[PDB]
Amino acid sequence: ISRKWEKKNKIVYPPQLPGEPRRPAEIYHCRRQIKYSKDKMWYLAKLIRGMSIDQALAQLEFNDKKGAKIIKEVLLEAQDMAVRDHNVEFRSNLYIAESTSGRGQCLKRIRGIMEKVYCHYFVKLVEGPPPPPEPPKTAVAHAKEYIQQLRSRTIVHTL
Amino acid sequence: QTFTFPDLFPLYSMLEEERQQRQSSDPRRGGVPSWFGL
Repeated sequence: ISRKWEKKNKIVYPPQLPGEPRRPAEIYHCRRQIKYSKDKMWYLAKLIRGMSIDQALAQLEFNDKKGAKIIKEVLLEAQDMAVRDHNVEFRSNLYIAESTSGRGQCLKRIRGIMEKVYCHYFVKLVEGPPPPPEPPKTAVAHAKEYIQQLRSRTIVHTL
Repeated sequence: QTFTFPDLFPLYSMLEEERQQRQSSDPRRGGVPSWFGL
């Protein structure tokens, strides 16, 4: 049992200078011991990994999976504590920076040992618009990289 | 004669006096501590 994710919300950064970019808010939340497999909840966690909070909530409210409701609840709680506890003025101005699942303390039952599986859902929200996805590299990027590779070659094994 | 079973079974001051002195968080303050007079 390690509970670092909870402790990650107690970091007090020093106050900033006027000539310094505004540090975006960072919120960490998790739910422990969810009666669900980490393998199944990995899909739901991956689905929402760069979405805005509103998009993620929309996606999860229409997933048929059991873990969708649980992740939705965790996200709503995170949004509430963001606006209230962590000084995030806009509910909309959040995005899922991190969304993973770990394994919990699973139980063992006798049938023939079978495992009652539990898991943790971890999320980190950051203040601001979701970062735009990386554009697919063009032919110009490919050609530039190839020419650089050609230019970087040396006369091997000599003076 | 007749019998019916009878109906048997028919420090906090400061806690309670501070219980009416919540002065709950004002929504319009937005997290700023209310202690300061500024």
